[PDB]
Amino acid sequence: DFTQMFYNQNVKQFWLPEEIALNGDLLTWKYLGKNEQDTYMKVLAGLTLLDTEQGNTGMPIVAEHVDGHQRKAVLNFMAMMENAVHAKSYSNIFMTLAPTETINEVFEWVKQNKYLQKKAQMIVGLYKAIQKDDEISLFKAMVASVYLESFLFYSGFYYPLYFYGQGKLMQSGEIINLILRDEAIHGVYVGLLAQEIYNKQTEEKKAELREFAIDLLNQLYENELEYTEDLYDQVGLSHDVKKFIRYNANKALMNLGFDPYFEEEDINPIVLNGLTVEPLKDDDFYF
Amino acid sequence: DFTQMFYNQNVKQFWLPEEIALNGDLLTWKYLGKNEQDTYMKVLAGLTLLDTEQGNTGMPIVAEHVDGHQRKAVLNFMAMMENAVHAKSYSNIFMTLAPTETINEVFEWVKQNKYLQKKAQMIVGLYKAIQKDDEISLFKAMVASVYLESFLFYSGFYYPLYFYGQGKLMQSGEIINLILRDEAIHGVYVGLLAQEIYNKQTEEKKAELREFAIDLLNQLYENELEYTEDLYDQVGLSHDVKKFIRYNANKALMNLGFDPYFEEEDINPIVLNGLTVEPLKDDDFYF
Amino acid sequence: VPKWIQLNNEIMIQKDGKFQFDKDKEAVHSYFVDYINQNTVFFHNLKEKLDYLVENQYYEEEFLSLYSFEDIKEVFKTAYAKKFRFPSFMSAFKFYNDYALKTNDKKKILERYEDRISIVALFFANGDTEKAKEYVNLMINQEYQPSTPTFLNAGRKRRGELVSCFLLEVNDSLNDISRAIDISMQLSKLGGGVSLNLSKLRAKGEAIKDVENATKGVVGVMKLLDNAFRYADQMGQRQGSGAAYLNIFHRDINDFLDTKKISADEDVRVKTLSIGVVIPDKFVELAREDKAAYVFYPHTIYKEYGQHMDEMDMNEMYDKFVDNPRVKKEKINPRKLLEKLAMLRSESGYPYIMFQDNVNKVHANNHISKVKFSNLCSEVLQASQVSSYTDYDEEDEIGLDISCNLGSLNILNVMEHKSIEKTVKLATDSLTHVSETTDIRNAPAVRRANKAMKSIGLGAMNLHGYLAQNGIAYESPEARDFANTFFMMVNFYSIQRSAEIAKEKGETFDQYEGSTYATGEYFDKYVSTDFSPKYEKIANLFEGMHIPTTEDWKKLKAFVAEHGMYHSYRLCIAPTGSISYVQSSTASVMPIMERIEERTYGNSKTYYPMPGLASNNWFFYKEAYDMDMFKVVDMIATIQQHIDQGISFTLFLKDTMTTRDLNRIDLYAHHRGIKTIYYARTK
Amino acid sequence: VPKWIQLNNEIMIQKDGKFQFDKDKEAVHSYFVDYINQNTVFFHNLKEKLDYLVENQYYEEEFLSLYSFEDIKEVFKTAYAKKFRFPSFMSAFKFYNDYALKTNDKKKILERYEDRISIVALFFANGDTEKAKEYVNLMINQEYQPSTPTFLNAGRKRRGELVSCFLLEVNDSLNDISRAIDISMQLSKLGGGVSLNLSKLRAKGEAIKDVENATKGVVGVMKLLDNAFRYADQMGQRQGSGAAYLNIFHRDINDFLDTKKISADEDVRVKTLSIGVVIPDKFVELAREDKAAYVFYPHTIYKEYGQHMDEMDMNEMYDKFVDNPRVKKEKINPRKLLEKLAMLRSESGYPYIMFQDNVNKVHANNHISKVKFSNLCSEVLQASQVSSYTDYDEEDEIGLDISCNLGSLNILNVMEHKSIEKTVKLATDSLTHVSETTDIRNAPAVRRANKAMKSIGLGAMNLHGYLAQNGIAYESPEARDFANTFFMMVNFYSIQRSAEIAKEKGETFDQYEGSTYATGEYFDKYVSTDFSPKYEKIANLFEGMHIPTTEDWKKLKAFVAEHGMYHSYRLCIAPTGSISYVQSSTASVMPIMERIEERTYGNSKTYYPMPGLASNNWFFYKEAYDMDMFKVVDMIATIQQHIDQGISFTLFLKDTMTTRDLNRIDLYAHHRGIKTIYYARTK
Ligand SMILES: Nc1ncnc2c1ncn2[C@@H]1O[C@H](COP(=O)(O)OP(=O)(O)OP(=O)(O)O)[C@@H](O)[C@H]1O
Ligand SMILES: Cc1cn([C@H]2C[C@H](O)[C@@H](COP(=O)(O)OP(=O)(O)OP(=O)(O)O)O2)c(=O)[nH]c1=O
Ligand SMILES: Cc1cn([C@H]2C[C@H](O)[C@@H](COP(=O)(O)OP(=O)(O)OP(=O)(O)O)O2)c(=O)[nH]c1=O
Ligand SMILES: [Mg+2]
Ligand SMILES: [Mg+2]
Ligand SMILES: [Mn+2]
Ligand SMILES: [Mn+2]
Ligand SMILES: [Mn+2]
Ligand SMILES: [Mn+2]
Repeated sequence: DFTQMFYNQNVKQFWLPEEIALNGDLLTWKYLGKNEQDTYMKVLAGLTLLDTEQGNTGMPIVAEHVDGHQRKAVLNFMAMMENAVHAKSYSNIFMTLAPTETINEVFEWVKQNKYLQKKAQMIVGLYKAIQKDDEISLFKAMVASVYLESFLFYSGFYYPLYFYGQGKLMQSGEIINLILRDEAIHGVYVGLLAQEIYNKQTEEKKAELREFAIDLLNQLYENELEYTEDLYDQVGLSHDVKKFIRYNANKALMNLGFDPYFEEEDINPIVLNGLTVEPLKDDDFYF
Repeated sequence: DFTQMFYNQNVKQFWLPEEIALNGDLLTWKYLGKNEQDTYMKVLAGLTLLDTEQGNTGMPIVAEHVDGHQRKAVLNFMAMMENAVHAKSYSNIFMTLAPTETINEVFEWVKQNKYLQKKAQMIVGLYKAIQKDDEISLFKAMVASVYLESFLFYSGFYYPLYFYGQGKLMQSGEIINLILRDEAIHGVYVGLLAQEIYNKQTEEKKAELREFAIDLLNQLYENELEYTEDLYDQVGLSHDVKKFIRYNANKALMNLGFDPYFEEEDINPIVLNGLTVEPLKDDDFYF
Repeated sequence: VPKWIQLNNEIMIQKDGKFQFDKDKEAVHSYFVDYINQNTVFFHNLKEKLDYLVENQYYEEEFLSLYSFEDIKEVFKTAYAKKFRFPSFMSAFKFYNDYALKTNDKKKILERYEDRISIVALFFANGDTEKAKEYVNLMINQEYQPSTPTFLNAGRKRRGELVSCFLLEVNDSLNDISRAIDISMQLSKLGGGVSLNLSKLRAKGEAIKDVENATKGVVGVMKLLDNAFRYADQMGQRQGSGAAYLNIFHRDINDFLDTKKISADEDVRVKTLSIGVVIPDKFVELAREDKAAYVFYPHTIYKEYGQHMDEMDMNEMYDKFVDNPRVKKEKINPRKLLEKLAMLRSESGYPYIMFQDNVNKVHANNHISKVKFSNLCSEVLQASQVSSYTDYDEEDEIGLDISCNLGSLNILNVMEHKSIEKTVKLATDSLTHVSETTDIRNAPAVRRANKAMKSIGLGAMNLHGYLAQNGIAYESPEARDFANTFFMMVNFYSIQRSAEIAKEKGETFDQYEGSTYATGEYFDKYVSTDFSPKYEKIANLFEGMHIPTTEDWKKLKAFVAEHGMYHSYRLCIAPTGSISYVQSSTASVMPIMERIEERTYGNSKTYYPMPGLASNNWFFYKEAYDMDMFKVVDMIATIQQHIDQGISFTLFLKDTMTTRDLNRIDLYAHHRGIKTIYYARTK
Repeated sequence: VPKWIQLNNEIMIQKDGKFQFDKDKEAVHSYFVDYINQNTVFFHNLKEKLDYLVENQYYEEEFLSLYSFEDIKEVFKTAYAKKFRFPSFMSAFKFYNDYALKTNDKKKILERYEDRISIVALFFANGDTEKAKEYVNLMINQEYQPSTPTFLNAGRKRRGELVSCFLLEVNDSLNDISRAIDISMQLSKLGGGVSLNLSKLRAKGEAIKDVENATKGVVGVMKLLDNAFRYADQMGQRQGSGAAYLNIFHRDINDFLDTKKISADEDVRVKTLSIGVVIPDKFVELAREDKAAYVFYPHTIYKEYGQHMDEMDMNEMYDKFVDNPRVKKEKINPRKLLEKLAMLRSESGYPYIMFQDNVNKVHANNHISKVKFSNLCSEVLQASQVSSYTDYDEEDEIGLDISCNLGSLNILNVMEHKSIEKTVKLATDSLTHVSETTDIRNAPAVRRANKAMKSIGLGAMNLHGYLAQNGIAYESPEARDFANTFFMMVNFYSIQRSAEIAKEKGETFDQYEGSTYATGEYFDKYVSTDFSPKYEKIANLFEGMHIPTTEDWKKLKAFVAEHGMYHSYRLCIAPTGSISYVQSSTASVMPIMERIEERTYGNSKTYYPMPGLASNNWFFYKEAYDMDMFKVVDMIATIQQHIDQGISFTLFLKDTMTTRDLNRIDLYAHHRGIKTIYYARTK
């Protein structure tokens, strides 16, 4: 009921890194404090590292196990955007703002970071556990994928959106907004594929899949809170970032056809500003 | 030395079938004989099948086994083109020119056609035989992919080109030329990756790989002859198409770094005729 | 999670292998004591509450000014004296979430059930304190439920119209199409559902001013109307809902039906517009004989004969149209069209089916016009006349649109109180008042028809509930016997009240003299046949209640001939969905879909057992999907013989049923005199 | 492949290194001798042909009856006395495939070029045989070309409206929105382009009847308008065309622009509706200073001040709106908005840009109203007054809706004949006749404004063709000098004709007394500045023609003060799309897009060299994409100082130009006085 519509929306959102000139960001970048520059670098590396997993494994593995030519095509298109567009865009932002040695060090740090690794490996673990012709394992991976697309990225997206809403780092903020817009539709689409599997299950199996999804969400959420304090306490933003995580967790759940888990909260206004045919047989007419 | 330039070429060649309005072909289509329309539908259906498998299976699987994020980005982009752009374009052509029943019948015809099933069996079999960290199985699949890109498509491409060259079906022909332009660069790129693997081997191993490539080509060739006769005898063109596929077989071999195998012949001259954002600065408001 | 919600969820927790039905009373009590009493605004006296509500632009002061405060206090005491208690959590939840008046911030509760009942009764009485007390007793006893628009909006300053169902005739012209779009938007702005008849529009490929192939057909107008309804979606609180009806013999029938195919292109697909089909007996006859049929171009027929195709008798004019060279027609397969309808209903539940000859063989106002289409709920069947909207600065020929204000009898409560006559007459009075006080100043045909025809719809609900609570199977012959007797009595007393109103006001409805009531042909079956219960068990249910006999019907016929009738149409059984929870009743006359209803409100799931459900009546609360649709058709046909308008008839289908089964159900309903089929619901 | 197509295709076959331009005369000769002379319906004499045309519902008999047949015969002989020959195949092909009258079966040619010109002249003269002969000479000489509607439909019974440009003001109400949809459909049905001003509609998220967040914004109305224009497709041969204009300070401006993004969701995309933006000087000032700007919710402003936001001076009211708490506004980046506009214009060529302060600082009728928006072609700039469409049975408050009938002077032929004054006056008379003979029956404001304002649009075409055929570069100072002198003379003689018409009829346009013509403020620059050519080469082109001086302008100013002015608007330079081929002239005052125009008609492709193109003048026929857009802006601003309305100004951009280049071009146009920017065409 939905793949051709998503095909259309995906292809009409096509864009390339070269379209946004990045050099003019240096005119606001130079005015940020060390903590602001540090947080931005770390957030950016976090997003980059997670998105690479999605391009190399997440989207291609789902495309492999999903049946249907049109679904495989949409999924291929999404994988292309991760690898050919998003990955180049993140690299471009980095190369503009930091010298080569600084980029290498930030990636070394974020690669060793406990909270980034915990979530990255949790997601990758579920992708690696998909078994041929087993729709339950596929569903679990789709849940992981939706959580990445619609939830885990947002502790990171917060900061570029926060600057973007203030008139700072506008070129890279425009790029991030385009990336985020792609991840939103990716999350919604994979969510619909997961609901299709979920709806084919018994009531007991459904309850079991719901428990899986909520348990996974809880593990990721508790790690996000730690990840958030680790990055944002130094710039005083953690309280507001936490509200943004919960709001996006609720969107991820709704993508999977589940009820919101967290109470509704208002979001930081600066970030908001950034954002069976059968024939009649001639006797059916007589009674 | 080459991936970056292929990346740039692939992304700059990006297109969608909807860019080309097809209602202009309606009259030249109406005017073709029943035999001509039948061959044309079947030819494009055979192409659709090849692109379906190249997009669903061939390109993603090669992407999985090839090392390097940039090489993977090129291969992922090529995969997207196969199933999200190329395979879909044929349906745009079908939906314009043909009634639903004729469309349904031709897709049923691909399922039961023995030559089309044989060529799919052979090519996809090699894709699915790739073993992780086994460069020889990967080489064999890349040879199969080059043969699909640079040889197998051409029994199909002949007919749209033959019409384009006579000023007939020129909108459909424009789509086909764009597809052909893509496959030419896809065949070169995969050819270069295959040569990388071949060049790592002992002379004895190389001799075996040439045997594999030539045996596979001959087996595919013999099947393609029967396919060509089956499609083109009713329009009187089988001998001409055969010359064309031999011509392109030599190009496939060359893409693999091998000498031409068939002698040169005169191809129908008709078929030969068928072939930013930047910010506003303060000074921009003064003159 | 709220404590009351936890108590309600204990319903499903089986104890001793039995549902804990008593947990719902505890759930409702906890809900009240913990939320409703807390969030209910406090007023020292009724005088202060009334002053606060009037001054703060909550109530209309005009209707309250017709009573001395002593009378208002007496009415409110009458409402409160009953000490009404909601029997289930869902009833109180629905009332206090949908109909209970809340502060402008939707934070506190300003109205209780008694307050709303008293305000509605005072609005109905129009300055009569004794009449207001009678209305309060009727509503608090829950014998009568005013439709959701009337119940919610009566006596409120910031209210929509009390009438929520409108039917619009569209003439074949650009002026008429634009006026139809404007009227639909105006009526949806008021919250009412709008049904449009598109049978007079010429088919795709017809000439516009002697230029051929210029017309877009009914599908272009359908896209216009769908966008108009989407735009005027009631400020976003309720998406604009409209229905389009096309005669099956219209050439655009296949394109019209294809707008509801899932595979339909977004350009042709209509998303928010319901579609119904009007099937004359001629189409069913053609399909039965497997003969090749023809669909006609309406404008060619209009030019050849000077009348619209849907204004003519198809059963007589079909052969003439087929034999006329100046009439353009397209060959079709009638059985293929029937099967397409069945498959489309299976996939999406559309289109609605209106059996035109079933509607008009008993239609009392054929002199005014034949019934050509139905409403968005498929229970409104009245004569309409198309308006002629001309160019600016010219005079418009205003016709007759359709609108009726609805009310539902609570069958269980009416039978328990043995008050069929009193309840029916009071409901008729309230519906007449609602019609009289209604004035739409942007739908000239609707306003004119409301003033001229004085049409009301008196429905019924809790038929399955009442039968199950009395140990009667919905599909049993005893249930049909009870429905026959009860609805015969309802029709008798509604006709008597209409005649009494006509005598009191000394005025009938426009063109009454030509109606079957005036000539007496309406009462033929009532004066010649008896409708008293044929089963002793059913006859006992009516003990203490006088069942009108043939002599009573003859006396009523004479009375109507002497005084006439005030209402052109009186009875129509609308779906009555939202207010069924408040009334604690089964929706309309349909069988229950599920014994216990599982709903999600926020993140909390609520459990609603069927009203009166228990261990001893579990078997009688049979779900609709498990019933024989032929028996449901028999029940609806038994009821429909006493309803002057239609009955909103939903078909409940199992997923195993083929399109042939749906077609057989449709053909049996047409055979059994069914007028409209509302929805094809599949399980 | 027809012989004429073969000859025409020989144009591109270079012989001796040069194009065979002489093949076009052979191509047109063969085209005529082998197709047109064969397929021309034969009549023995003019009397028989005219009788056949009138009898068969081809020609209206109302205008023909005003002349004795001797007069009609004399006019037709005058048309044929010139022995007019089409100089190129494309001109004759265009005429005989678009404008030549063909039988109802479209197989034969009833009208030649001379017959069409004679019919148009007889229609214009309104009974004056000498006036008709003057019109015949004017059109056969191709000095004046009536617009496509007037030229094609004049004297035809089946003819549509002779006016094709309509501007509608939409008031902020459901009644007004419905009336706007109806009027748009009615005017599209007539084949005219309809432009709507959406700046008065309240933004998305505004309250309807003290109900907050209920309004859908201008995008829902835009969806309604898009569907209405799609439905009224004018038989589908020419899809319904509508334009929506929104002020840049409107809240919905970002959503208004997002409707044209390719990435936009289909439920928001508006396929058939062109969009223009109205940019006051305040926005440009805010972007220049990089200051944060605000977009306002129009209804809050209307409630606070009792007047619409677009009815106020933003340069005076922006600070008050920002400082007023009761006014709702949200912050935006003016430079980001300008960049978004440039990006959207590069991607799709939209929106049209109207510089409101550039338009209104020279507007002569600011007392009637300021120019708030433009038309579908972006050159109509007139005062409009919104209408108040009330409920049914309530009287409507009809305002002023803009419309003008178009005509184009052929600059090359007007200069060759040295007949600027006579051609301008005859064109003004013909435009006045067309305006007086127009009566729109479903657009009350359009008809009232046509009666009151008597606005006409007299454009010009072949500026680039004339300049190239005279050894003058389009971007050169001499080209601007000639344009200045020529359009100053055109304005002088059109004002003189308007004043003479006012004197002869004794009436001026409504509210003329408050105009700048009446007070003399219009003539300040003409009485203070001399507009004679400053180059000897340009001054020689005007030899034999009297160039008005400051004394002549003083005399004209005194004459206008004495007698007034008949037309509120006289001059507007429309694109003149397809009628330029018939005149063998370049389109409007824009530079040519291509030296040789390659087009495919049927299955054969045709080549159209620019008129007068040859080896000697090949270099002077520089293509627009190769031109400096700053010099094009300079030329258009030079012309615009003598045009009271706007000029359709297309921007021709190379693919290598960034969004900054487009933004700089727009900023330079605003700096140079450019009123509107039509399209961003990229090579
Ligand atoms: N280029 C053209 N434009 C318009 N009409 C043309 C053209 N060429 C030919 N005709 C029409 O076709 C007729 C025959 O053309 P042709 O050149 O053969 O005429 P002719 O006998 O030489 O003399 P004349 O030019 O006086 O007609 C012309 O009289 C004119 O009616
Ligand atoms: C104007 C117009 C009408 N129609 C359809 C809708 C109407 O039901 C039908 C008649 O339009 P009308 O408004 O009645 O046009 P008309 O009265 O001038 O022409 P006629 O004398 O033939 O009646 O044409 C379109 O489909 N598209 C259009 O653009
Ligand atoms: C009725 C309606 C109006 N509107 C918009 C269109 C109009 O420009 C705007 C005003 O509607 P109006 O028709 O003017 O509503 P109103 O005058 O009764 O209420 P108010 O005086 O507060 O304005 O609201 C919607 O978006 N949706 C709707 O359903
Ligand atoms: Mg009509
Ligand atoms: Mg209003
Ligand atoms: Mn990504
Ligand atoms: Mn993604
Ligand atoms: Mn391909
Ligand atoms: Mn390929």
